[PDB]
Amino acid sequence: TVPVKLKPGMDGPKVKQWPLTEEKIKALVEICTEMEKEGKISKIGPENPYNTPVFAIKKKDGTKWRKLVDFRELNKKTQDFWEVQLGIPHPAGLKKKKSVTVLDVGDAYFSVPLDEDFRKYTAFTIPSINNETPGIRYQYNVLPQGWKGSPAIFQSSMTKILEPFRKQNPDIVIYQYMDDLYVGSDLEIGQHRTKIEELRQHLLRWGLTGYELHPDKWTVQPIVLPEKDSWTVNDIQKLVGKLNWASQIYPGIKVRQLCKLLRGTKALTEVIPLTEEAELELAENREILKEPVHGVYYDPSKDLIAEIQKQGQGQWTYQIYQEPFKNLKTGKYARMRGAHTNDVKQLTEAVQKITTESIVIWGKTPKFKLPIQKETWETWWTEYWQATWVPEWEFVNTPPLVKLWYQLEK
Amino acid sequence: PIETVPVKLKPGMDGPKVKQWPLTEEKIKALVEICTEMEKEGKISKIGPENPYNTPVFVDFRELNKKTQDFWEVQLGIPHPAGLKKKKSVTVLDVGDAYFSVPLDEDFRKYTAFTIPSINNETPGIRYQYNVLPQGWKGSPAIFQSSMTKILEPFRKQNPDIVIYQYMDDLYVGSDLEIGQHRTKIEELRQHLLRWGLTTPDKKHQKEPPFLWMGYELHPDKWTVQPIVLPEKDSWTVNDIQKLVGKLNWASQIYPGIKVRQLCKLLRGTKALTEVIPLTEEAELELAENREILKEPVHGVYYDPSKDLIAEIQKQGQGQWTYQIYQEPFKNLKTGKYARMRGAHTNDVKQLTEAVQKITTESIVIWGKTPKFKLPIQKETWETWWTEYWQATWVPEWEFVNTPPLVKLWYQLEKEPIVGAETFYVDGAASRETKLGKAGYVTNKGRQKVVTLTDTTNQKTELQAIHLALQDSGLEVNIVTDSQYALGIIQAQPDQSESELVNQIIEQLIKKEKVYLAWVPAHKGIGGNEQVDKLVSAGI
DNA sequence: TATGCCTATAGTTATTGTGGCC
RNA sequence: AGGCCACAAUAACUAUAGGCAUA
Ligand SMILES: O=C1Nc2ccc(Cl)cc2[C@@](C#CC2CC2)(C(F)(F)F)O1
Ligand SMILES: [Ca+2]
Ligand SMILES: [Ca+2]
Repeated sequence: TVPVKLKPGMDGPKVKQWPLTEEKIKALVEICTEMEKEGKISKIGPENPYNTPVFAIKKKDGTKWRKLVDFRELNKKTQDFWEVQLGIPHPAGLKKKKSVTVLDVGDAYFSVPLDEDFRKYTAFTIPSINNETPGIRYQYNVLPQGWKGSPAIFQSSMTKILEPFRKQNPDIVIYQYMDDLYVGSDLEIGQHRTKIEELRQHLLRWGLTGYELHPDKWTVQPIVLPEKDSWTVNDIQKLVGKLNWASQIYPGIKVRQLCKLLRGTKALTEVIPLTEEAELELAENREILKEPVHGVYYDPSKDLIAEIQKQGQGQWTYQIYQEPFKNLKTGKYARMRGAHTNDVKQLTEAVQKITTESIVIWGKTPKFKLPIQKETWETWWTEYWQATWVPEWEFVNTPPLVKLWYQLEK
Repeated sequence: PIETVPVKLKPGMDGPKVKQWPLTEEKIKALVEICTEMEKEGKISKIGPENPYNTPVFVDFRELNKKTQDFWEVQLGIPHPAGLKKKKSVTVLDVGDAYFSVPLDEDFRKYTAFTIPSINNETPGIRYQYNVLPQGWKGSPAIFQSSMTKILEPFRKQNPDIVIYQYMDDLYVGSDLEIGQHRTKIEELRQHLLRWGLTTPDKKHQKEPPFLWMGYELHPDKWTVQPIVLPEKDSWTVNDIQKLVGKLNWASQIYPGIKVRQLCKLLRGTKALTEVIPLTEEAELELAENREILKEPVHGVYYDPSKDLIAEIQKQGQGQWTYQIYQEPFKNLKTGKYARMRGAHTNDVKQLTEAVQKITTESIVIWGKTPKFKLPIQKETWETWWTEYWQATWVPEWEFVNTPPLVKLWYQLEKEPIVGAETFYVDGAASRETKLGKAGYVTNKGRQKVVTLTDTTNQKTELQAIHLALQDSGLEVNIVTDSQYALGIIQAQPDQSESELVNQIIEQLIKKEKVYLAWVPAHKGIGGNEQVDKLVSAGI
């Protein structure tokens, strides 16, 4: 056991519970009754003012319902414990590997007891249909999934169990974040699956219990300009408008010679031939887009931001940055192929994929800027959600210029 | 053995040390007789100079409640009669000895101390403190419900076929069993409550099926609100309109066709309690028809878990939508009046989707499942809008229904420039000093026109320029502008009173066959745009 | 950098009213 | 020596993100 205290000045988490479906509530009651008998959670009265949101998700391997508790609010109030007092070290060599496999070890925290005085802050309420019943109340007696302090306390017992694995393979890198474990290796396809099982069989020695990543294949695709045989006034006007906006991102871009092609009032269909200066300016502008831009560096003191744009026809583009117009990582997530996909599902699959990439390279979850309404997102996001983490998100407007620029990306 | 709940105070303050008000003698003689009975029963106990804390008796716990710790919500959202299930027999139970049966935390009992006024000029007096839950206390309804939930648990498990709902002190019990079997099970519930010391009315003292709860008159098969009667003709004042809106919003849950926007437009004015705001012809028009809706009595239907939920949307007017949710035709469960154009403008398709999203969330709270929608919009229009729009959304199940006021997308701009069409370079400039602006256009053919305006901004002058570009042009038109604002509005479909100019441009674009609109960066030296800018900013 | 004027996303504290309650 | 709950309207503070105009 270990004493845990809040950040001085701030009180415990007091968040309103979001309404859930009749099927989801009944599923949560079944799980909470099982955990109550096991000694994981206990019923508490109305004297506890603190509350934490609870949602129901579904898994693929287990195929059954999983309980997800949104500790986003509480994690901001207990940030000094798991970052300053007991911080998890992050290496800069995990981002360079041939194959990376992710495993869930969330059931490991369901054994180590929680601090008595801190048990009251992990309280959560199960909502009722049309508020017929007052609402069932529970609090965690052990380390909960989704709380940042859980891997911080288990860290002292996690390093000792991974020591026989680290001494066996010195060149293989391992990293722990939240309830997920990240293992990277430079081994072959048949070799990778066997070596992961060697660590998986080691987990059973302690007692606790198509998903494969390629971090070397995350190479940034450059923005390519339209290769046209014959240019019209309308083709230049659309190009100049996009390139002038892109000048604040790439300082080398100039539109001076392209603007001199338009002299006086002209029709949009009017065919403008490109001169010696116009061709040489455009060709050099293509070279700046291919080669990475200077002045882009990661800063640990600043928060990470991720913005996603809807392009239509099953195409989504995204940018990862700390400061505006200075992107560290760009690309486009088109679609999960064929079957059944909507605007929410394609966005949900993108957010989870961007978050996973952020943990491998940096080890921090980015602030998500979503082109969706708050009420629309908060209702349907739980249906296609699988991961235990919860990224901090905001809902904003998408400009027309940023949408038309990142579609030229290959 | 009614298990005491541990209660503490707020971190940095002791109990109330507020002194008593001047003695009356007329009320003191009566208070002694009541307090002695409460002491004899075991509700309160005598104390001396021990207790420093005091509470005034009228007992007003206004100062203590602010010092008492925060308790989690008893019941935030109230149950809607539409979400309840249809039952054969229903029974209500008014619990006597409610707060008296449940004892208070022994350590907290000293903060509930109250002193009786003296007989003759500040004489020693008699002091008491609550041993049980007091009336008008912050944690009294919270602990009482928590204690009641633990008592009902064994009965709920033994009888899952029956449904018991708890509200404050009253208990609502309903089942699908016969009147003979139902009456027997209520007595078995009473004997279980009597074990803990909870007084409940007998068979003859029980209330009949017409229950009055939260303004609703409840029945086993249907539900209805109390008849709404309002003061009428003569010129009413400002807050009387606010009282009228409060009644119409209250009636909106059952009465489908309710229009309240014109009364809200009259309340857009500020201040005086007796302004005596007169009516406009359009305001009294929707008020007179709302009187006709409230004439014929209507009723609501209960929820059946077997049948699917069906919701229907109708566009009644400008920024106004009405919905009725039903499982069986003509048998409505709950209606609404969604008209939340939040002082903005928006459109028709997105505003319909914002209506759908509110009902979807409403159905999760009330019934616990998503309803099937029947919208007044075609699948051809829905797909065209949401593919070109940046914002993502999803409606899983919806169908098309033809209603007299259909939702119609007016116009679509061309994706590519039009051949043979006259090119119109357009620009507008204005200064906030004196508020003077100019709007003009320059064509590739040679023709041009510049005008001057009064009381205008840069956003208005650029919008006026395109109006002139559509006024003097033919059918196929190519328009070029340097504003992201002017481009953004026309690319959307503003269905509102976005002031005069916008409605004229929309009306102009319907008349035209094909229109292409493009954007260029300002002050970049682009041919065409440079010539217009010099003309509009000549005196600015 | 400031203020006025546009778009979009998201909220907060007060009043008044309707329906209820202590 | 009115408060609490649900919904609605009015008012006020709006905050964030992007943009235009002038300075
Ligand atoms: O499921 C419902 N069905 C129902 C139908 C009619 C009536 Cl009058 C009452 C109910 C009930 C509820 C009630 C609480 C709202 C007051 C009952 F409390 F159990 F009665 O339960
Ligand atoms: Ca009130
Ligand atoms: Ca700004």
